[PDB]
Amino acid sequence: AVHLKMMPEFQKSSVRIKNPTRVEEIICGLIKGGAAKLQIITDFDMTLSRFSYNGKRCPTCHNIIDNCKLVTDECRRKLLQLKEQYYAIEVDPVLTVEEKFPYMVEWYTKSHGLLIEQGIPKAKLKEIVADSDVMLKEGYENFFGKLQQHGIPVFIFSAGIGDVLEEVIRQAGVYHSNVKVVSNFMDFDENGVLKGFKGELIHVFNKHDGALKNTDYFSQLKDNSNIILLGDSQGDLRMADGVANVEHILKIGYLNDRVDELLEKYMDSYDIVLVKEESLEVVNSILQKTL
Ligand SMILES: [Mg+2]
Repeated sequence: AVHLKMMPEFQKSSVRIKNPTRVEEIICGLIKGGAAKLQIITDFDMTLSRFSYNGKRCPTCHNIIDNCKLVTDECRRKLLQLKEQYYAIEVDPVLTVEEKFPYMVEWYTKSHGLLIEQGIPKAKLKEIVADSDVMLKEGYENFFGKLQQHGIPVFIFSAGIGDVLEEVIRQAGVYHSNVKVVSNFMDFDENGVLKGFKGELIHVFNKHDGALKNTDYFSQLKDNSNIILLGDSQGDLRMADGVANVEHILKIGYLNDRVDELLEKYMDSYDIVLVKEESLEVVNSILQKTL
């Protein structure tokens, strides 16, 4: 029997929940099923990593390269100008999510295009990452560690850059066997220098597409019919569209930004909404009762 009232992690002021009885019933399904039926499906940028530290804005995977020493101030100016004009579309109240698709395709293509120009070697991503200002959410050793310990599938599904992501987690010591990473991976020329990106593009609004194109992975996990989903965008709610069967799914959303404009919508679509929150402790607390 689950009582949110008696879990101190749910009493923190950043936790918003439209439907506490509904959430208690989902978590109770999670606990009943135990390890055998659990899998995690998760975004990375701003979900597993922090949106801010010590008054400062934290880098996305892409930002790690934008900001590194192999990239010119004139490239950074251009990249900023793309952010300006395209982010305004991303967040445009009037356009339907579907209308923003071609815009997003353009933005990520152009900005990946500028990085291919800078000449980024694979051999160098280790150092770039080590020198960067990236940070994982408080509680990440525990999150990943209980999950590896119990062999729980973790599907990290990212519109970032996959080589960067994987380097972050490897240097954190948490890129264990149970962790599968699906992202935009770089394509290297025979000098081991970035020439383009592999596969089809994952951006913020089309994770339905990628989720259905990973059927292999999901059908292997048919028995894992209890899911915990973690994201920070509305688009991350699509990340479970490929799952074989669902008995219980819990959806946890990081509302980092645009709090007043988006609270009602986030509270409406995510089960738990974590407001300006830089830790994984609510999810860790669920893992502790479940595992
Ligand atoms: Mg994200």
